[PDB]
Parts: sequence; C-alpha cells; structure tokens
Amino acid sequence: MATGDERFYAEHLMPTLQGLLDPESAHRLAVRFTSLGLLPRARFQDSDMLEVRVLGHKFRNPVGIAAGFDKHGEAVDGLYKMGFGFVEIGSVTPKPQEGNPRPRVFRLPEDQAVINRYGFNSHGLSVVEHRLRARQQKQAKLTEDGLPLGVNLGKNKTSVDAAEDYAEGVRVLGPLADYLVVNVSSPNTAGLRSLQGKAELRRLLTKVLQERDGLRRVHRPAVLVKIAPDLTSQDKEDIASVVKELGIDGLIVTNTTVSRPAGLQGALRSETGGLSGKPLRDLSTQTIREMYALTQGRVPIIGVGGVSSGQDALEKIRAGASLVQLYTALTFWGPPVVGKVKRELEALLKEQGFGGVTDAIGADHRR
Ligand SMILES: Cc1cc2nc3c(=O)[nH]c(=O)nc-3n(C[C@H](O)[C@H](O)[C@H](O)COP(=O)(O)O)c2cc1C
Ligand SMILES: COc1ccc(Nc2ccc(Oc3ccccc3)cc2)c(C(=O)O)c1
Ligand SMILES: CCCCCCCCCC[N+](C)(C)[O-]
Ligand SMILES: O=C(O)c1cc(=O)[nH]c(=O)[nH]1
Repeated sequence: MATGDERFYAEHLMPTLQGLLDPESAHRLAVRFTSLGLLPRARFQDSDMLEVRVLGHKFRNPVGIAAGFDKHGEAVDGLYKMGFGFVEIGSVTPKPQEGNPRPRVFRLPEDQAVINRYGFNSHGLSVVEHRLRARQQKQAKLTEDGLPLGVNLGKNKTSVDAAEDYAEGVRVLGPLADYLVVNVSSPNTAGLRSLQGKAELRRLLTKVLQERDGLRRVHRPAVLVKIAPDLTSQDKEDIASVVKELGIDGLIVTNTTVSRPAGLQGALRSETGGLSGKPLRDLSTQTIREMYALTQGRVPIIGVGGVSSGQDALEKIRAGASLVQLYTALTFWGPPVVGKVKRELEALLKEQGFGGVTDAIGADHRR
C-alpha cells in the first residue's frame, strides 16, 4: 500500500487517494493514520547543518508542520515520525466549535493549491489540554532532543472579547507549549484580521504577554504573532513597531491569502476561503523579506506559504526565516515530501557555500 518513496507517493498513491476522497475526508484520514504512526519510513537522517537555535530552543531541523493540519493535537508524535523538526497544533479556540458547514475545503490541482474555509473547527482548550497533558513528559523529552511543540491559539466565532479568548489560551495551553501563536490572520472568522491594526493590536498583545509572563518559568512559552499575506504596507509597519515595542518573540509569516492571483486555473478558484500552496509562495516570501527588514533581523520569523522543495525553503530562509513550515505540499505529495525538502535544503546549503541553516538566515539582505 505505502512503499514508499517520493515518486510513488507523488505519481501514484496521492493522486489515487485524492480521486477517491474529498479533501476534508482525506484530512481526517491523514490525521488518523499519522496518529497511529502508519507512515512510510522517514529515511532521511538530520545533519548538524539543519540544526537551528531560536526561540529559546534547539530545532533538529528547520522544517515544521504548519497549523491547521493537526488542529486538535491528535497526531503530534506521528508528525515527528514523519520527520518534521517541530510541530504546531491548532488553531485551538476556548470553547469547542464546529466551524463552517461542509464542503469547506477545496483542491485546486492545476495550481498545486488549496482553498479552505474551515472556520476554526476546534475541540476546544479543555480537550486539547488533556490530550497534551497525557504526553507532557514525552514532549518535554522531545523538546530537549530538539523537537519543539507550538500551539496556535484562536478565538470563538461568538466571543465578545477577543483578547480574553487569547488570554484563556495562554493560561490553559501556554504551560504545555514551547511557543504560542496568536493567530490574528485567519481569512475565515469575521473581524479576526482587524486585530492586526495598531492600538488594538498593542492592547491585545500586551494582555497576551502579561498572561504569558505570569506562568512559571518552566511553563513559559515564546509568543509569536501569525500574520496574513494580505496586509497593507501600513499594517506591516504597525505590526513591526508593536512587535519591537512589546518584545514579541517572533512572527509566523504567512497565513493563507484572500487574494486570488491572476493565473489560477482550478475550477474552484472562486470559492470563499484562504488560498494556500504554490500561488501563495512568493507573496509569503516577500512578506518575510519585508518583516525581516522592518524588524532589523532581530525578530525570529517562521516562514510558511507554498513550501514544497529545498529551494522554496531556502528562499524563505535567505529572505529572513529562521524556520519554515509547510502544509499544502503534504496534501499533494504525501509524507515523503518532508525528507525531500530537508534533503534538497541540505544540498542547496552546501552548493551555496553555507555552513548551515543559521548562516543562510537573512542572507539576501546582506547581498
Ligand atoms: C486546510 C487548512 C487549514 C488551516 N488551518 C489553520 C489554522 O487553524 N490556524 C492557522 O494559523 N493556520 C491555518 N492554516 C494555514 C497554514 O498554517 C499555512 O499558514 C498556510 O496554509 C500556508 O502554508 P502552505 O502553503 O504550506 O499550506 C490552514 C491551512 C489549510 C490549508
Ligand atoms: C485539507 O487538508 C488535507 C490534509 C491531508 C490531505 N491528504 C493526505 C495527507 C497525508 C496523507 O498521509 C499518508 C499517505 C500515504 C500513506 C499513509 C499516510 C494522506 C493524505 C488532503 C488532500 O488530500 O487534499 C487535505
Ligand atoms: C493514508 C492513506 C493510505 C495510504 C497508504 C498507507 C501507508 C501505510 C504505511 C505503511 N507502513 C505503515 C508499514 O509503513
Ligand atoms: O480554520 C480556518 O478556517 C483557518 C484558519 C487559519 O488561520 N487559516 C486558514 O487558512 N484557515
């Protein structure tokens, strides 16, 4: 069934799977299989070249699974087995909520893209907290061994107080996380991205950071802000300013886009939702570049958006990312894409005269 092998997955297994299952069903199955550890052998051995020290942690490799794949913290261990250097779970909302009605995920095969409007379907903080607690010491050892865990926090659709939603997330899941993500960037919850402008963003993040600072040292995560690729130059300037003013630990750049770039071919291109995958790639990379420059290279960036190769990863790294994430590439190429990206990244680093990933971070800005 599953042997096992970049070409077999890309050319045969995944196309067949996608012919049989709609994207959300495939997503549910992928989560189930991953949680059981039913995966092809991750042959790739991580070299010292790929190791990154950032956010107060060691990362065995700079390739993570983006938020949204494991929304409820169900497959964390299987994701490490897949070869990810770090795992981000979420977004998690304070209370459980169902998200949007189905269908709410759409493939754009011709574009190597996906559009989703899940709408923060979440088991909620309490369920995710107990799920994480069940493996807390296991995670502590994984983190020690260079495999950190991120938790992405959302807010409920019907919440009257957005900042309090995030504050609850910090208090409940913060003690279980190496880093937290304040997701102010979903396409798919009304109002949400408006948390990205200035005086209100400052208010929100001050509250978040205060809650984080009130956790015991051993349970005190880094706090990152995940931003949209659709921000105005003014928005980006404002975010960079608040980030530096408040001492936000890092940025995740970017979420999905509500733009529909010219050239999309998929029949479903005009579905409502965030677009991910290849058509997002360079928009994300350019946002990384801008944010790195606006923060003077002093604020760690996790680069995400259309990464499916070593070149994609390195471009983001050279643009200013210390780490990268992918999601959409996994949906088309399956688990072997993780080793592929890592292998290609290591080769490109050597070819371009970099001693390791760390040496390449922001290299474009020094040209
Ligand atoms: C199906 C789907 C669900 C997602 N859910 C979340 C989410 O819950 N929280 C979040 O911060 N990002 C979410 N994302 C955005 C991804 O984390 C990532 O930022 C974006 O997809 C770009 O990366 P990619 O092109 O590699 O997929 C989701 C993306 C997709 C494809
Ligand atoms: C919207 O969110 C997703 C998530 C996973 C997907 N697919 C997928 C990802 C990993 C898989 O993992 C495997 C592959 C082969 C053997 C065992 C597990 C399988 C399907 C898809 C899709 O098919 O469109 C969509
Ligand atoms: C998730 C869709 C099914 C794809 C085929 C499953 C691959 C099983 C992996 C094989 N094995 C677990 C032994 O390595
Ligand atoms: O749950 C979702 O709809 C969602 C959240 C998010 O942050 N990004 C995204 O593309 N979808």
